Amino acid sequence: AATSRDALPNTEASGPTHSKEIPALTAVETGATNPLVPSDTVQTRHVVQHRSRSESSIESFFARGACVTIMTVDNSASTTNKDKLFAVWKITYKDTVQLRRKLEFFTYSRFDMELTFVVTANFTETNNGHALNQVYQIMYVPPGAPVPEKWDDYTWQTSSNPSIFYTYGTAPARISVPYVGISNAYSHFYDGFSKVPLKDQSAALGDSLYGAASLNDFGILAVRVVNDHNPTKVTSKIRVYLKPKHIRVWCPRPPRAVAYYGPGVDYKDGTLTPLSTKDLTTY
Amino acid sequence: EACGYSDRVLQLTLGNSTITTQEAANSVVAYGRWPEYLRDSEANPVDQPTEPDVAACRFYTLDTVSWTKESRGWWWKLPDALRDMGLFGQNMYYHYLGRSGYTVHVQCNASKFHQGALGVFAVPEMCLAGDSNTTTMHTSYQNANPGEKGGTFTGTFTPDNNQTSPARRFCPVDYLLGNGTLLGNAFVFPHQIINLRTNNCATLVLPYVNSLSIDSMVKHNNWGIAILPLAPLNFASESSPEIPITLTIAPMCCEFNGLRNITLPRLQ
Amino acid sequence: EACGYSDRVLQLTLGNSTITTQEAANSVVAYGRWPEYLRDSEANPVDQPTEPDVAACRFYTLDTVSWTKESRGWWWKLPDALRDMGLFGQNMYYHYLGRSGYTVHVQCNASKFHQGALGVFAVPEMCLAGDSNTTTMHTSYQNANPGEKGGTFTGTFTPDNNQTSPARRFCPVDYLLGNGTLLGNAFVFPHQIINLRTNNCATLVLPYVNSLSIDSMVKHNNWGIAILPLAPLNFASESSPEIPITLTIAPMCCEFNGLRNITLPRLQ
Amino acid sequence: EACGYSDRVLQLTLGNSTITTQEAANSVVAYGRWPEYLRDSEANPVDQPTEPDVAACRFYTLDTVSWTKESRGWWWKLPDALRDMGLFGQNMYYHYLGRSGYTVHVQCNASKFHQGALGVFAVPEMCLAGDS
Amino acid sequence: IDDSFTEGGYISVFYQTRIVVPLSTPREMDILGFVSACNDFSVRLLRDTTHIEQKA
Amino acid sequence: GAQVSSQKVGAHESTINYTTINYYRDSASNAASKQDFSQDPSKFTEPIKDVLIKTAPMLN
Amino acid sequence: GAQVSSQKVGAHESTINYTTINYYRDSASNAASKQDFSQDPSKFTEPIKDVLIKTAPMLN
Amino acid sequence: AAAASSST
Amino acid sequence: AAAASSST
Amino acid sequence: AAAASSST
Ligand SMILES: CCCCCCCCCCCCC/C=C\[C@H](O)[C@H](N)CO
Ligand SMILES: *C(=O)CCCCCCCCCCCCC
Ligand SMILES: *C(=O)CCCCCCCCCCCCC
Repeated sequence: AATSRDALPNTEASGPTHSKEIPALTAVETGATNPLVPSDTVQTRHVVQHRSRSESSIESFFARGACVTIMTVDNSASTTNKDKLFAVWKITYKDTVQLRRKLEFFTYSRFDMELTFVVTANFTETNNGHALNQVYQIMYVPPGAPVPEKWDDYTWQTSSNPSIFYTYGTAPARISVPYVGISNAYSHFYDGFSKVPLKDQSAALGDSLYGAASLNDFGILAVRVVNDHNPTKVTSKIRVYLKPKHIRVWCPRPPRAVAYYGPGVDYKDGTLTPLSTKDLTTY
Repeated sequence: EACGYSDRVLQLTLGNSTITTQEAANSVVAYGRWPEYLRDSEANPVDQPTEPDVAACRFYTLDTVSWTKESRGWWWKLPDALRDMGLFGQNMYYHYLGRSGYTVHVQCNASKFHQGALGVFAVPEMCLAGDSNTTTMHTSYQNANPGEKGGTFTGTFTPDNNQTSPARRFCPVDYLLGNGTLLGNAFVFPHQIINLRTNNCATLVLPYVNSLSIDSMVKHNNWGIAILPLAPLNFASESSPEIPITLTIAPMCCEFNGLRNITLPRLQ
Repeated sequence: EACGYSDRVLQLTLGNSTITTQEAANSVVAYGRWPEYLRDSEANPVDQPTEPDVAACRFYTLDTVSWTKESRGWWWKLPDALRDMGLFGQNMYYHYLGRSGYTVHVQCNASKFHQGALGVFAVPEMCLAGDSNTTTMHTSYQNANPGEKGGTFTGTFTPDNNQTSPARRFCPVDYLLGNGTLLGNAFVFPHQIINLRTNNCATLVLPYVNSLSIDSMVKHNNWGIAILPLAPLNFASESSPEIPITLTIAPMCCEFNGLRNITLPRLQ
Repeated sequence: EACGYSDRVLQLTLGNSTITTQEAANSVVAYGRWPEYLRDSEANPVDQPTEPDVAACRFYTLDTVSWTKESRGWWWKLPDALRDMGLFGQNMYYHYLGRSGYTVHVQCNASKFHQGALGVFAVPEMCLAGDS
Repeated sequence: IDDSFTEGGYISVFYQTRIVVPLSTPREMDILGFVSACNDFSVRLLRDTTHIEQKA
Repeated sequence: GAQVSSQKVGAHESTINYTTINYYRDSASNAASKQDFSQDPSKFTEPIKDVLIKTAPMLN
Repeated sequence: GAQVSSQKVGAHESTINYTTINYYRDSASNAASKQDFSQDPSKFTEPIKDVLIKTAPMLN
Repeated sequence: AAAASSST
Repeated sequence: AAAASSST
Repeated sequence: AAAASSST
């Protein structure tokens, strides 16, 4: 019944002591933390406490859109060696580091996802030509569906895949997604393999990446400029902001202390000395 | 207790095995959850489970290792460390799916004149870091699963460089818990400390933990047991003291699904 | 049955295994006793039993043998024939004591133009006669326990004579049921006949039978399965007809006592 | 049935025609809907319908075809296959509109020593592909 | 899709005894196989198929 | 279908309320309510089999 | 004229509802309710004149 | 209002 | 309306 | 509705 925004416990007045109760002495070997409060070791006055833990609840901690990727597309004329540029991104929270670090305070999580898209464009050449307002198509291609090979091939029909058609200059685009895991929770960490190497069968076949589960978790986002190309070249970038809503988390972990090095827990040489010099008896 | 009973003196019995201890520092139940069988509401595979009970839910003692002034630490993974342990290992390899909890009993006695402190940590999904700086997530299954003998921490990251034919193994630096986080914070994980002046054992009761109700035990380790010297071994004045550490572990409420022919893993 | 059902058509399911038959001659329950677990009133070893249930109480198919005009007969012993069968064999060798019942399903189909009759007999304590006339009760453990492949009857007693280094094996003459009694009377034992014009299978449900509540499965066989051609195989006009016989057996209500390290028998 | 009756043995009678079979594998009613006359709620043409009844709702046998090792299959369309069949075909050509259901009985016996399996399919709107 | 983490296992068929025919009977024959879903079967996350396309 | 709740008022100019209406069928579309519950840290701070009394010896 | 229905809640942060109002006279303008019914496959999976009992012989 | 608002 | 408007 | 609409 205690809610995240209820006030914290009042300090109670406490006086001198001379007894056999020994709050201060304990034994951490047990694995427990001594639940002491100030009135246990000093004389306290009475204080009516108003502060609350409202902003440090799990929802409140993650209630922010965070940048997870930048996608680059353009709108130039497809020509024999170079093609009009559409973009493909494998959905993940690990291409950037800030939200990744926050989620990894925990082993497992559950949440609905809110994706917000910020789209910006500019002129790449010291031309003078112009371009009429661009419409962008953001298609979700789930694992198994035909990935697009050309800015204009049949896959962009999206008969079943969800697509967003974004008009440049309008408010940033936004959609919501349910908890889509094939597990009962997302695993921030997976201590295992997706393949059992079998003696009887050749080694090359038995093999797989450490800590990786399905090769293609959540599929990809494919973005394109729907407009046919202008003579003038315009490059656009799509920044994706992710926010976990209605989130639950389990099994706390120590935070990442050294620079991320890849999608796993690996650390690179020369990045392993985080703490700095400070002497034992120096305030 | 006026009639005798105490925190420091315990008897544990599972199956045909009994453990006694006269110098415990209580017991820990991870996240306050005792091991249990899979409930119907949470069940997933529809076939009648195999439940080995006393045949598999008993105490298996692994190989005794030795603690010295130069030890940096040891690690094990579950169920991997028990893969060859009697009827537990057999039920494990005959089935596609399996789940288990564990009572972990770490044993290390010494004397009133020795000193030192071991941190015993039970880590859910203990993914460790590899030895390579040119490729990631590349430790091999064989290297990742030492079985009963476990692995060890090092005080120094030393990158495998034979690019032609890579070591493909973990390189777990002790102050980073082998995973890029500071050891000082590993206490947020279920743990106990064996401080030689206080106790000679650590006991942890570990529930089945995962994001699935049941999973592949051969492909996936649920728990990591990490033992690190928080305070180094020291005795009287001998420059080279040594004392043994013995690990005894019991599977608890374990059940298996998806019976077929036995899995014969390439472990070398 | 006006809604369809019949004696000749059965479905048996145990564990993850189902058998169907459209040409049965009913089923037999030996001595009218269905397999059961050991009762407290009759119990003897005081330790908590291991009960493998679906993991061991399922249908194991042994190697198909072949029936011809010259076949004199085949035999098997239980539990021996199942000693290497999955989790049943493992539970068997890890424990000192064990007990089990069995569903025995003998399979032999042919055609409306073939003829012949197999006698299928389940014999309690099927002690067979040895090959020696200079010493008795001397067949070796290895020779006595063929495992899954079983042994065979001969139409002629032919005495091992290499006295220096004896064969040390059984010499079971078919008309004497390999034990000095006339085959014509083996029908006092639980049995069925596979007569090719009538049925293509034999099904026998065998209770645990012994003078003890539980015993050493490695030392002692409770049941013998003897299959003998009561009427010889014959087809159309071919001088050399052949048809397969397949044995599928399921342990039933099996339980084990006295857990330790695995028994590694010298079987050669 | 204890008094004899079975799935494999049927008698069908429509009009002056009776079919017997001693080796059936039951009967199929497409989409579980038995043929019926047009209901007033669903009716469309306002004129008094012609309903030929026994004169047209009887069994017409078409030309027997022959199955061999090289046969790839056969097809027919309804009502087309019945366009020349007695008073059904006549009522069909005299009227602009018409509707009908059908009992289709395919017959193929052989012997306990033959083998083979024919798939018999009733396809709604069976548009077939051309040769060009 | 083919994927090790969510692999489903192996279906296989064997001779238990053998096919037996009399004389004047064919010694080879065919079996046909069918698959269907049970009442506990479901699917999710709608997507486009790869079993049709429109190259140009 | 409107849902009325009260704001925990910070700096003041009776209880003040705000109103919410869900426009979409899918609960994933819903905003976050922030009406969350707190729990006690015991399972992490005191995961020991025998309940601890802070005034008594942790080890006896 | 507002219509209130409940969402089948997926991942949680009582029953939650959403609200709908039709703005147009033509029912073709209405969004899809998704409040759909299931039927049993019988008419396709078992279109046989005689009801089948799965434990008995399909052919007798 | 009672009628109104229909509810399901 | 009474029901509906739920209040907290 | 009565309650909820507060009025001042
Ligand atoms: C038109 C836009 C549609 C966008 C659809 C996105 C659907 C896919 C959601 C991605 C789910 C990612 C959740 C994050 C990662 C997992 O937590 C970890 N790898 C652990 O399982
Ligand atoms: C419960 O919701 C009954 C009261 C409705 C109040 C007016 C709602 C304002 C317009 C909501 C339309 C919903 C859009 C999907
Ligand atoms: C039933 O609808 C009575 C309650 C009306 C609630 C307010 C409706 C919100 C504005 C709707 C205008 C309709 C636009 C065509």
